[PDB]
Amino acid sequence: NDALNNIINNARDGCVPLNIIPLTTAAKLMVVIPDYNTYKNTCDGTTFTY
Amino acid sequence: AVGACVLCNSQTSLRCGACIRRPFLCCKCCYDHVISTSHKLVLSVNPYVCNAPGCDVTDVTQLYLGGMSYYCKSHKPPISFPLCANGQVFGLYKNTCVGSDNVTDFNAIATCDWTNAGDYILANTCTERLKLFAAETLKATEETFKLSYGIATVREVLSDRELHLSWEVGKPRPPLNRNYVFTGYRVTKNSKVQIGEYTFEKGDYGDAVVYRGTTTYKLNVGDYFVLTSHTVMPLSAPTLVPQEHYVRITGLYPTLNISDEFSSNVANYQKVGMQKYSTLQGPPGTGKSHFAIGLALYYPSARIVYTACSHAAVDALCEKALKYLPIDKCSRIIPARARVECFDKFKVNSTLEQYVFCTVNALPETTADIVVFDEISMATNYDLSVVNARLRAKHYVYIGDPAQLPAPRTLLTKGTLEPEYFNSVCRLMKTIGPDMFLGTCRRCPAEIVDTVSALVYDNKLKAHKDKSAQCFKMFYKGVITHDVSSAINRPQIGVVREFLTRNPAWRKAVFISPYNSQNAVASKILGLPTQTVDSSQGSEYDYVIFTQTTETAHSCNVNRFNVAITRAKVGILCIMSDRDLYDKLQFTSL
Amino acid sequence: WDLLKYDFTEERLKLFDRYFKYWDQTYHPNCVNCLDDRCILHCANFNVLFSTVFPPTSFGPLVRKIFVDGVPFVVSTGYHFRELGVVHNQDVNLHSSRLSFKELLVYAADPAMHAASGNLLLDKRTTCFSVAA
Amino acid sequence: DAQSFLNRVCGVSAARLTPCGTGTSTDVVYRAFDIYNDKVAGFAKFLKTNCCRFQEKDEDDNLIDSYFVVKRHTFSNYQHEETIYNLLKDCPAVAKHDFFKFRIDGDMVPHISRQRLTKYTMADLVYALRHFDEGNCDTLKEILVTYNCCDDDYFNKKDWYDFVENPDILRVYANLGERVRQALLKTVQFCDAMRNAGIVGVLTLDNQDLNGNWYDFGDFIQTTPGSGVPVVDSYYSLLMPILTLTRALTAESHVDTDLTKPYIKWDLLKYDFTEERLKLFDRYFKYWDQTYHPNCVNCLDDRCILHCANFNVLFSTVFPPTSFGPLVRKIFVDGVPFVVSTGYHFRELGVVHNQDVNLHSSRLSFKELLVYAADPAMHAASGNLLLDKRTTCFSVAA
Ligand SMILES: Nc1ncnc2c1ncn2[C@@H]1O[C@H](COP(=O)(O)OP(=O)(O)O)[C@@H](O)[C@H]1O
Ligand SMILES: Nc1ncnc2c1ncn2[C@@H]1O[C@H](COP(=O)(O)OP(=O)(O)O)[C@@H](O)[C@H]1O
Ligand SMILES: [Mg+2]
Ligand SMILES: [Mg+2]
Ligand SMILES: [Zn+2]
Ligand SMILES: [Zn+2]
Ligand SMILES: [Zn+2]
Ligand SMILES: [Zn+2]
Ligand SMILES: [Zn+2]
Repeated sequence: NDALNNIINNARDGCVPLNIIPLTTAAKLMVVIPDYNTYKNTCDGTTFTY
Repeated sequence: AVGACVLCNSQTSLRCGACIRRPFLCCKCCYDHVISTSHKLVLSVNPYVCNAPGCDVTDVTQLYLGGMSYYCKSHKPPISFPLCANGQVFGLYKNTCVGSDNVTDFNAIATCDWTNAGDYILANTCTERLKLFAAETLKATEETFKLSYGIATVREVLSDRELHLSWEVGKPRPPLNRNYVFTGYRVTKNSKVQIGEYTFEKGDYGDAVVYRGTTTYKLNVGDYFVLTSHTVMPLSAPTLVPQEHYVRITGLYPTLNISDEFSSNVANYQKVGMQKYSTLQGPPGTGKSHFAIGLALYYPSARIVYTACSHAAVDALCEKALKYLPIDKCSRIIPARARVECFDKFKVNSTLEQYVFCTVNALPETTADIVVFDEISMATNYDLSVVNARLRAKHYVYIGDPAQLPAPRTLLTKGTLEPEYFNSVCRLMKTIGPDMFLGTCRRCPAEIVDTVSALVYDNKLKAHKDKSAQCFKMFYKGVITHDVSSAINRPQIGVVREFLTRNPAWRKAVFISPYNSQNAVASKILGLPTQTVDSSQGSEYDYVIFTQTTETAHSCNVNRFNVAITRAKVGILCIMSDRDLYDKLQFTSL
Repeated sequence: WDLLKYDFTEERLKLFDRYFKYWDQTYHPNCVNCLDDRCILHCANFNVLFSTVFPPTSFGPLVRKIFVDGVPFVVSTGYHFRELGVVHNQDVNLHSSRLSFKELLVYAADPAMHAASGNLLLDKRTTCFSVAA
Repeated sequence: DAQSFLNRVCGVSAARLTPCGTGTSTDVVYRAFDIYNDKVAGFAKFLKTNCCRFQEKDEDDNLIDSYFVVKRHTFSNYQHEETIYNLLKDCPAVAKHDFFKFRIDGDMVPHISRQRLTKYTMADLVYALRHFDEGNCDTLKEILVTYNCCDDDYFNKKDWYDFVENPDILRVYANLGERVRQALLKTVQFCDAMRNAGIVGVLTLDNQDLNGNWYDFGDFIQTTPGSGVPVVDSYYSLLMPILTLTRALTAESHVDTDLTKPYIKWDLLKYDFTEERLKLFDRYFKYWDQTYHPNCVNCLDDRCILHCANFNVLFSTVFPPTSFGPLVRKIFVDGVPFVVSTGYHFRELGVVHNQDVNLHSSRLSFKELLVYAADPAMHAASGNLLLDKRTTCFSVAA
């Protein structure tokens, strides 16, 4: 509720696109990685930035 | 939907549309109900109404099932049949409907409007599965009598101690006893929200209120009071579980070296822990909550849930828990609306506590080991069903007093109820007596106390004193005026005021009368504080003055003198015009 | 681009007046204002190209925190089509009391509840946009 | 004791306190309440006697502008205020309260301790700049000094307050713009928190300190969460003249609204700022529940023109001054290209468009000659560009 309230209060009409609700409020992320090169390119190490 | 018949528990899908709650009836019982009385409306999963494009036929006995719909003689298809036939009414489960003969008192419980006293005389003798439906329909008809009533509104902010009221003109302004709650409303931009739930009390001059409060929100101009509209809402659990006995203390294990200030209560707690449910009759001034604290601390390790029907009692037990109980392992339960000036100093609103303080008004559906019910004569059978459904405990205790205030039952006007017909638990405390009592009076001198214990009790009360001897009974002629809906007796007060110069003692004198108009005009000609009989049951005084206006049924009931004159500790100047109240309490003659 | 921005009517009008300036037919960025079914196709045809310059996260349903029975929902009160532009619901009930079967059906069918509740997903198996898991 | 009380006012928050009172006694100050109840009303300068004040001193024993107000009142008010503070605790625009009961004589008095407030409030500044008196103004000099708007030697000047003998007082007052704008933003955050928490109350100017924190919940009715509304009719309205005296919105002409960043590099041809006006209104005056039309042509009546014009006269101080003036448009007459004004962009009435523009005219009657000769579009378009340094007023052409 906290980050959701923050991003809704930041909005003008109170309407935000649905595609950015998890982009800015979801606390857990899952990456599905088909092969090793994409693993080396998106989440190498123990921390990554998305 | 589908369920069980109210008086034979057979599977059915019929609702009698003319009732108040419209309960379940099987085909036999619904049939018998729709031949006898004027009830001619029945509801299945689809209503039994004539499904013509335009028509008004609701009586099933001249309604005919044709094809897919129901029709009357005027427009039915040539195909039969009448729904009401073969000693039955059409509906589900034609193979399993068992007939009965309880249709007579069922009709008496259904078609009545609960005005006369015989309805409550008859609503308690029945098989008690029918008593739940009687309680539900009584609460519902009380609700619909309440819904046809007018609202209040506060004038301004007048004072902290007292307020004044403004009312829309046309429909009657009520009696103000504390039992009639009024719900406030902030009518602000543009929303209507609940804030406070006040009662009021009869004023001093003209329009005035000595009130009792709910919330510290100061009430502005835009606040108008609705009485209340909380719905009656269906009940399932019985009012009382059967009395079963256990060989030992089951589910409860004692403590070691508890205390000694209540040392005459340990075997009482053991007998409490033996059987299923127990009752203690508490005369005024015994420490019923102190007994509750002692029994809770005897088993300091299991669920003890305190429930009081009324909030004066929960405030009393809250300050009692502060006085004796350990603090952190306690929880008061606040409702969603914070219905009164809630005492919030504990672990308030914890469903996972041990010592839980709550009201039946907002019980949660939790578990219990032993439950403590308070102020029984307040509790109606509907509230008993509610507390049994929401709260389940291995052992029960019910403390209260028949001689005190009963449940209000505002619909009853003619015929005073006898104490067993207050509710079921009061019937248990009279018929087989109470399972316990605390026989000790700590306010009344010897003569008054053994006269009250001689009138109704089994001489259970004594005096921890000797007689004070300013308890007087007077022969007042009492010229009446009653130029008001109530009764007024001023010259009798003039005689009493012609006394009181030979008595320098009681100049703080507390005026107590069972008649309201005399109560209001009491502090007018003479400057002595005045309080009605509704100010009793929780307050004690030392000097009480009584002026009786009339000798009637309202002034003949003995419980009510019992709650009025027990307040006086050391002196009462009881002035009456009744020749029968006389040898009951042998005072001085003068 | 701003993440919370969903109304690109001004950008669509600027693009139309920069490129198709002398195309003399009327162009409504939001197709809700169109004259008839031959004006919906025309403005949708212009929008399907004008929506290829805007971020793909700005489309999808437009959610809005409503409150029922004192408890906060988050439900979709509209859509931002790539072709039909921005469309707003005419019946939004910000403070509802009782939810009937129609209301349960609507509030359970829409993805606002599930996508808001769900965890964020980044699926590298496909090039399609992934919302939540 | 007078020392145990101060050590309790400390609490977990590690600070040092210097008592403005005397022996755990209430300090009497003379503040500028906005009060409305059934017996007194108005925006007047009152005298409050229910708050012991302690001033926090940082490193070097220097007394700074951060106080500890430990207001004491009845038990049930303590109860309700704890509940409302617990509902409103998570908002950053709420002063950090501290609830405790303390022994005074033999009896427990409940004290509510507000932590790290400024000496004065919003209402004090508003009353000082709205009820000005050149002979008795000590709550304005102190505010101007304690926030580094001046140097305390500015008040030794011949005329430090006059707007015509000292235009530099405008620059002095403008230093409070970023202190008022943050207060407005914190008011919006607090209103959002009240709305989400379902609390109905009235926001007064005397309940917000000069930092922006709100600290009074005496009359805050709580309701079903998410359905509460803040009443800001009396907050934004009294503060309204201060928003242009101190130029509180001059930080909106900078990119990212940062006073260190350069100016927004506005487009020259842009004249319709309706979206920017709406964004500013929804960012600052969000819960002002009256309708706001950026263009006054849509207004309901003559009482809606004044309201929207009042909002516009401030919202037009963040837009470039070259974007106002008449809106010209190249029309063609008799096959020859005119350039005439087909509208205006008022600073107050917004954008107004002419309903009768004739792009392809044939004959010009005397009315048309009169109109096309009266307007400055012809002359300013034909004239040479002017840069007049004699005046600070905008110069168009010569
Ligand atoms: N353990 C005890 N020992 C002596 N007296 C008691 C004890 N418990 C209760 N009492 C007496 O009972 C009275 C309690 O009255 P009150 O507090 O109004 O509760 P209640 O109305 O239930 O009696 C007191 O006057 C007190 O003297
Ligand atoms: N006579 C009084 N004395 C002290 N406090 C009061 C009085 N009347 C009301 N209050 C309480 O004080 C609050 C207003 O206090 P105020 O003087 O504004 O100081 P603060 O801004 O710190 O609350 C009200 O919300 C009310 O609860
Ligand atoms: Mg008791
Ligand atoms: Mg205040
Ligand atoms: Zn019936
Ligand atoms: Zn039956
Ligand atoms: Zn018919
Ligand atoms: Zn179109
Ligand atoms: Zn307007």
